[PDB]
Amino acid sequence: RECDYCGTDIEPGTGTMFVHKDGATTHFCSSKCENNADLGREARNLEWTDTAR
Amino acid sequence: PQPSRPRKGSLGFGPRKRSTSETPRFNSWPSDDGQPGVQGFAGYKAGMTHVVLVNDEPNSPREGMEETVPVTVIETPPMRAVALRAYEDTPYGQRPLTEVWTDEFHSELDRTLDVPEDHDPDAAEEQIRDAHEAGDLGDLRLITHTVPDAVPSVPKKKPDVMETRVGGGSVSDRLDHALDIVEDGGEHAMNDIFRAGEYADVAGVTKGKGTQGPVKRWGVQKRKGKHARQGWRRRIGNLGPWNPSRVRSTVPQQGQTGYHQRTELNKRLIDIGEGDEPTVDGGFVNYGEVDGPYTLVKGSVPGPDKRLVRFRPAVRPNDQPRLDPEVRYVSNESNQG
Amino acid sequence: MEALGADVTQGLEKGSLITCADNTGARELKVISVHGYSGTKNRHPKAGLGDKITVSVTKGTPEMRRQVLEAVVVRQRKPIRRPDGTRVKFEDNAAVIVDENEDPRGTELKGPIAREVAQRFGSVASAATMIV
RNA sequence: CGUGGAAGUCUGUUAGAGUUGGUGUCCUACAAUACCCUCUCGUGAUCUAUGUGUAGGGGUGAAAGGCCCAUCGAGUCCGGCA
RNA sequence: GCGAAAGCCAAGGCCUGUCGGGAGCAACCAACGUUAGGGAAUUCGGCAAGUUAGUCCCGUACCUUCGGAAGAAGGGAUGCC
RNA sequence: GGUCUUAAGGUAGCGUAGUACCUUGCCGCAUCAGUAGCGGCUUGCAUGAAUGGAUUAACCAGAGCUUCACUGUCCCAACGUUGGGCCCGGUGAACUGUACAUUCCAGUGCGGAGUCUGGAGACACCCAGGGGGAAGCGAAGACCCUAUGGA
RNA sequence: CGAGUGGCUUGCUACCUCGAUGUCGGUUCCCUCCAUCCUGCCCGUGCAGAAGCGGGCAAGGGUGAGGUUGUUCGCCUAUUAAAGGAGGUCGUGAGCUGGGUUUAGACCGUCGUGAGACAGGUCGGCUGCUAUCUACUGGGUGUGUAGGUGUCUGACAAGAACGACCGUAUAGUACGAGAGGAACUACGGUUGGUGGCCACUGGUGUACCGGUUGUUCGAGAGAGCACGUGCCGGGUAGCCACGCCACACGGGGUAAGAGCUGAACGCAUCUAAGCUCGAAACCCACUUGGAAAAGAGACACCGCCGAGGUCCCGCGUACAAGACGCGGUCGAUAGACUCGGGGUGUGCGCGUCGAGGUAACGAGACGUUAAGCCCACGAGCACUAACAGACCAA
Ligand SMILES: COC(=O)C[C@](O)(CCCC(C)(C)O)C(=O)O[C@@H]1C(OC)=C[C@]23CCCN2CCc2cc4c(cc2[C@H]13)OCO4
Ligand SMILES: [Cl-]
Ligand SMILES: [Cl-]
Ligand SMILES: [K+]
Ligand SMILES: [Mg+2]
Ligand SMILES: [Mg+2]
Ligand SMILES: [Mg+2]
Ligand SMILES: [Mg+2]
Ligand SMILES: [Mg+2]
Ligand SMILES: [Mg+2]
Ligand SMILES: [Mg+2]
Ligand SMILES: [Mg+2]
Ligand SMILES: [Mg+2]
Ligand SMILES: [Mg+2]
Ligand SMILES: [Mg+2]
Ligand SMILES: [Mg+2]
Ligand SMILES: [Mg+2]
Ligand SMILES: [Mg+2]
Ligand SMILES: [Mg+2]
Ligand SMILES: [Mg+2]
Ligand SMILES: [Mg+2]
Ligand SMILES: [Mg+2]
Ligand SMILES: [Mg+2]
Ligand SMILES: [Mg+2]
Ligand SMILES: [Mg+2]
Ligand code: NA
Ligand code: NA
Ligand code: NA
Ligand code: NA
Ligand code: NA
Ligand code: NA
Ligand code: NA
Ligand code: NA
Ligand code: NA
Ligand code: NA
Ligand code: NA
Ligand code: NA
Ligand code: NA
Ligand code: NA
Ligand code: NA
Ligand code: NA
Ligand code: NA
Ligand SMILES: [Sr+2]
Ligand SMILES: [Sr+2]
Ligand SMILES: [Sr+2]
Ligand SMILES: [Sr+2]
Ligand SMILES: [Sr+2]
Ligand SMILES: [Sr+2]
Ligand SMILES: [Sr+2]
Ligand SMILES: [Sr+2]
Ligand SMILES: [Sr+2]
Ligand SMILES: [Sr+2]
Ligand SMILES: [Sr+2]
Ligand SMILES: [Sr+2]
Ligand SMILES: [Sr+2]
Ligand SMILES: [Sr+2]
Ligand SMILES: [Sr+2]
Ligand SMILES: [Sr+2]
Ligand SMILES: [Sr+2]
Ligand SMILES: [Sr+2]
Ligand SMILES: [Sr+2]
Ligand SMILES: [Sr+2]
Ligand SMILES: [Sr+2]
Ligand SMILES: [Sr+2]
Ligand SMILES: [Sr+2]
Ligand SMILES: [Sr+2]
Ligand SMILES: [Sr+2]
Ligand SMILES: [Sr+2]
Ligand SMILES: [Sr+2]
Ligand SMILES: [Sr+2]
Ligand SMILES: [Sr+2]
Ligand SMILES: [Sr+2]
Ligand SMILES: [Sr+2]
Ligand SMILES: [Sr+2]
Ligand SMILES: [Sr+2]
Ligand SMILES: [Sr+2]
Ligand SMILES: [Sr+2]
Repeated sequence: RECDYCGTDIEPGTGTMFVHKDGATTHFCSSKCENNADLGREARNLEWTDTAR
Repeated sequence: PQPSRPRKGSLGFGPRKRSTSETPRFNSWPSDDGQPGVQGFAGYKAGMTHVVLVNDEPNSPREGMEETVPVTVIETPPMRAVALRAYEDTPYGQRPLTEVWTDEFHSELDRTLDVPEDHDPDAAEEQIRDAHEAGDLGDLRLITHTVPDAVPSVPKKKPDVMETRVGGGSVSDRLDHALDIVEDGGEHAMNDIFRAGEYADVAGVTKGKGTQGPVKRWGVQKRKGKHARQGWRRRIGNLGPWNPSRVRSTVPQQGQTGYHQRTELNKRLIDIGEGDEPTVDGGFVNYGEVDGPYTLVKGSVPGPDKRLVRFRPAVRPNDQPRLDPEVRYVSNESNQG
Repeated sequence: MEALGADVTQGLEKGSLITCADNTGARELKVISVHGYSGTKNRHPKAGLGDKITVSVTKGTPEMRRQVLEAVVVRQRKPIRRPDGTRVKFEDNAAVIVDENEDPRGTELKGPIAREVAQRFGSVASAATMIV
C-alpha cells in the first residue's frame, strides 16, 4: 500500500487508517503525516513529501 | 461495606530480590517420550521486528490468511556440550555422581573455567554404568556453554555455562546418545533440538530497574484526589492493622524491581534460520547487526538486548504443534523513526 | 459473544455522550452500562466498538428523550487493531439503537460502520450504507 | 446630538491597605503568626508618618468579651506572702 | 503599551537573599510541564487545576427602585508590506 | 364546646422554613437513578407583623442547587523539568533515655505483655525505605465527677 | 413451648487507662472467619424440559460502577456468574480526609425574669514530631561450615497464577400437546487477576529541528532573556500503557454424595473390617526463593609457590553507598573520524520575480537546495584512551 498523504510505501504491519465522516478512507504511514494533515496542510506544498517531488 | 479487590501483585515470584546467576536456571524439565535428545538450548537477545505470517490454526476463521505477528530476534549460534554429568538416587534426593569430559575445548573457555588437563573419561563412564546396573542412576544432564565470540554484538567472550537434561528413550540409550554428543567436541545447533513451529519455554533474567516504589513494583494506586496534594503521592495507606503489631511481608513495599529470573511459558518458534534476514536497517538499537544463526520467538522475551536467554521444549503446551509456519514477510524497517 | 476479528481499546465509559447513527428520532446517547461486563474496584465501566450497551437518550424528539434503550457501538475515536497490524480510527463515537432480538429500531443508518460490527450484528449490516 | 464630569461608582499586584481558598510550604520554622499562588479594597465611613490625649473594675471598643507592649471574662511590676 | 502594568534594556548597584564536590542523578518528597480515548465517573463540595481573556464592529433577555441589569448572552475582526 | 385559664385568642402575610419532631411529608420538575435543589400543597411538634411581617432591583472572597464550556478530580497512570533526597570535604544541634532488650504465636496477669508461662523462630554488624508495634514522643485530660476550690 | 451457640447490635457493670491509649464516616493497604451471594461437586422437589424452590460438602477465586445523604444504615438505577455477611483497639489520623459529633463568632424555633439552656436546626471555625528499639521490604560487610573456579542438589519457603463469563457446533435436537427448550464434548472470544516486553499503536521526550511575538547586541547574519522550553509545530533513543506476548491438561487422596462386597442380626444393610468412585477445595504437577539445612551439602577440574582473587584502567546487559556484569592490545571497552540508520523540513549568500514607488526602498515568491542543522543507535576504523604497575593468597 501507499500513504494517502506523503506517497511513500507503508511498511506492512504498520500505520493507521482514518475513516472520515462521509465514509472516505485515508491511510497514513506515520503520526507525522496525520499531524501535518490535521494542521490543514496539503502534501503538495511540503518539500519532504513524495507527492510534492 | 467497602468493595472487595484482588491484592496488589503476585506473591509467587518472591522474594523480589536480585538474581544470583545472570544465566537462568530451569527448575523443571520435559517428560521422557520418544527418541533421546538434549532438552534445551540458549541464545542472546537481539531485539524485535514483525513478521507477516499465514494462519496455521485449523480452528480459526482466518485459516490461510495473512496475519502480522510480533517477533523477538534471538541469535542462536552453536553451543558446546563439554561434559556429561550423572546423578544418583540417594535417600536425600538427587546428588551428582561423576562427570565425563572431553579433550577438545574452545580457545576462550579458560575465561570462566579451570579447563581439565588430566581426566579419565573411561573411569567416569564406568562409575555411571555400575550405577545403572545397580538401579541407582537418576537422570543424565550435560554441562554446556555458549560461544559469545560467534556473536559480534555481545561484548563478552567469557562463555555462559549451564546444565541441560537429556531425556527421551531408555536410560541405556540416552547415556549412549549423551556420550556421542560429548566425545565429538560437543557441537550442537538449535536445529538438533528444535523445529520451527514448536512451543518452547524461554527463561531469562529480567531488565533491572534498581529500586522502585510500591506503585511500579506492585501496581498499587497513587494517592487520589485531595490525598495527592497533602504530601503523599506514591506511598501506600498503611503498613498494616494495629494487630498484629508487626508489618507483614505481604504488604507492598519498596525495593529491587527487575533483574529477577522468569520462565515465560509456551512461546512459539516462528522460524529458525541463518543469515541477515531479520536484521533491522541501521542495526538493532543498543545491540548491532545480525548475520548468523538466529531464532524468531513469537512475542516478547524476558531480559534486555545482549542478555542470555534459555530455551526448553514446552513442559505444559496448550495447543498441538503446527510445524514450519509460512513466512510471507519479515520487516527490516529501521527501529529508529 | 462471537470474536470480533479485531483488538479494541475501549474508548468510551459509563456516562459518555455519543452520536446516534440512525433515524430513530434520537440524536445524542448517554452510556449507562455495557452488556456482559464486570469491572474491578474504582474502574469506570468501559465500552468500545462492537459492544452491546445500555443507553439513555439525552437529545432528540420528546417521545424518544429520557428512554432507556439498548444500543450497539458502531464507530469510535480511539484506534482498534486489525489482524494485519493496521490501526483503524473514526471521526466520532457512534451507536445504533437496537431491540431485544438485536434488530435496528430505525430503518436508515447514518455514516460508516466497522466491518467487525457488521459481522457480529447482521441485521445492522444489512442496513449499513458504508462498511469500512 | 453635543458639552459637562458627578459618584462611600466600576476595572486595576499604580502607590498603598486588606486577608477568601489552597485546609498547599513550614510546623526543634527564615518566622513564639513566616512563604508562595489565589483572592478583596484602592477619591473615601480611604490609607499613612510624627506629635498629642484617655489607665486597670479603669480606658478604648462600627461590639469579637476585641484591644490596652508575644500578657486580658479585669494589664504589668513589686509587696501583702512562707 | 492605556499605564507609575508585563516582559526586555540603560545609569547605578551586585554575584553576600553567602558552604561546597560527585552520581542521566534510583525510591520517595517539594515546586512544575506534557499526557491518547473518555470528560466530574472524582469529592461533603469541581477542593486543586483548567477554561475565558487585550482592542474594534455587530448584537444583547428576564427583571428593575428606570440608575441599572450589561463586558448579559451570541457573532465577526485583529500580523507584515 | 356550639366559655375556661390568665388580658386577648393569631388579623396581612409567609409556611415541611437557617423555624417542621414525625420526615427522605405528598404531587410535580430534573436525572438511568436526586435524604439534594426549585415549584405547588401545607393541619405551622413549636411561623407572623419595628421581639417587625412580606417583598425586592442593585451589591457580595456569604449558604445550597442546575446547565454550557474546560480540564489528569477520576478511569489509570506515564514520561519529563528544577530543588532536595543518595555518595564525598567542611561545619554541626535537638527531641528522647528505670533497667534489660533478636523476636513471633498463644496463654496468663489490675481484664490491652519485647521482659511472666508454653512453644516456635533466632549467626553478628551495617546501608536505604515506608512508618505495623513500643497502648511511640510532645502537654500533671480542656470532657466527666469530686473539693464545705477560683473567677 | 423447650434447649442452646456466637460475641456483629443494644443494654448492664464500673475491672483497666483521666501526669490523655486522638471519637464518626470515608479512604488506602494487609491478614483472617463461615453462619456461602456466585463459582465446583452433590441430595430432595409440589423434579417433563427450561427456569426455580429447599437442603449438603466447600472459604480456591470472585463479590464490581453509579444518583440523594457527612452518614454507618438505607432507598434508588443500569450492569453482573454474584454484585454475601463479619473479625483484626467498631483493623488502619508518628497514612490521608475533615463532611458529621463537640470549643471560642452568629442566626431561628422552644424554654427561662435573666445570665443563659437544648441528646433541636443552621452558616463559619487549626490536624504537631529529624525513628532510639522492634517489625517488615530490599541492599551490603563479616564470622561459621574449612585453597580456588564452574556446575548442581533441595531440607524448607511463597503463589490464585490462575478465577469467571459470553458465543458457535451439539440443536431448534433430547424433553413437551404446545408454548418453550437443555447436556456431554469440541471449539472461538471477553473479563478480572498475574508475570514479562516495546516490532506495532499511543504518551512523554525543558535531546534535537523549524515557525514566530517583545526586547537587547546598530541593520544583516547570529544570538541572550521572557522560570527554570517565551509561545506555537514536529519529534529520535529510552522509559512507558491506552500497546504486544505468556499464564493447562493430567495424576493422587478425600468431603458431601453414588455405590460394591459384607457381618454383627441365616434375611436385609454403602460400613462395623475391606473396596470402586466423587468438589473451583487438599497433595502432586508448574513458577519463584533457597548451603547458615550446625547432619552447615554434592560433583568436576585447577592449585598449595602458586590456582584464584583484590587494587588499577576502559565501560554497562548492573547500580542510592556497597553489590553485580563485561572488556583491558593475543583488544573493538569508551571517545574522535567516516559511513549506515534516524529527527526536522529546504540554511547563509547570490540570481530571477515582487504589490507598488521618480528614486531610495520593498513584505514576500522561485532557484541554487531530498537543502541546512541535529542524534542518547549501528558499522567500519587501533587514530586517542584501556597504560604503568601494586597487593593478597593454601
Ligand atoms: C470526648 O472525646 C475527647 O475528649 C477526645 C480527646 O480529647 C482527644 C485527645 C487527643 C489528644 C489531645 C490527647 O491528642 C480525648 O482525650 O480522648 C481520650 C483519649 O486521649 C488520650 C483517649 C481515650 C482514652 C480511652 C481511649 N480513648 C481514645 C480517644 C477518645 C475518644 C473519645 C472519647 C474519649 C477518648 C479518650 O470520648 C468519645 O470519643
Ligand atoms: Cl488516596
Ligand atoms: Cl455499569
Ligand atoms: K484516659
Ligand atoms: Mg522505535
Ligand atoms: Mg514509523
Ligand atoms: Mg470507590
Ligand atoms: Mg497616633
Ligand atoms: Mg486526556
Ligand atoms: Mg462516589
Ligand atoms: Mg478553584
Ligand atoms: Mg422542599
Ligand atoms: Mg405590634
Ligand atoms: Mg490532671
Ligand atoms: Mg466544662
Ligand atoms: Mg465563685
Ligand atoms: Mg498511638
Ligand atoms: Mg458448612
Ligand atoms: Mg482465603
Ligand atoms: Mg476504628
Ligand atoms: Mg496508625
Ligand atoms: Mg495526626
Ligand atoms: Mg510525622
Ligand atoms: Mg455542614
Ligand atoms: Mg458545620
Ligand atoms: Na506534608
Ligand atoms: Na490507631
Ligand atoms: Na446631559
Ligand atoms: Na494571603
Ligand atoms: Na467587601
Ligand atoms: Na484590673
Ligand atoms: Na410569637
Ligand atoms: Na499532571
Ligand atoms: Na512504626
Ligand atoms: Na451464649
Ligand atoms: Na475512620
Ligand atoms: Na471461597
Ligand atoms: Na450511596
Ligand atoms: Na483505638
Ligand atoms: Na491528622
Ligand atoms: Na479517621
Ligand atoms: Na481428583
Ligand atoms: Sr538448572
Ligand atoms: Sr527448584
Ligand atoms: Sr494536609
Ligand atoms: Sr500486640
Ligand atoms: Sr472606588
Ligand atoms: Sr479553612
Ligand atoms: Sr520552606
Ligand atoms: Sr503555623
Ligand atoms: Sr496551588
Ligand atoms: Sr478595584
Ligand atoms: Sr509573694
Ligand atoms: Sr549595568
Ligand atoms: Sr561565609
Ligand atoms: Sr510536546
Ligand atoms: Sr457533580
Ligand atoms: Sr457524584
Ligand atoms: Sr467574542
Ligand atoms: Sr390562620
Ligand atoms: Sr525516614
Ligand atoms: Sr491544661
Ligand atoms: Sr466449616
Ligand atoms: Sr451455588
Ligand atoms: Sr456504626
Ligand atoms: Sr434510615
Ligand atoms: Sr474492615
Ligand atoms: Sr444531624
Ligand atoms: Sr443537639
Ligand atoms: Sr467543621
Ligand atoms: Sr563461633
Ligand atoms: Sr448454545
Ligand atoms: Sr420457537
Ligand atoms: Sr531559559
Ligand atoms: Sr494565549
Ligand atoms: Sr462415603
Ligand atoms: Sr556451607
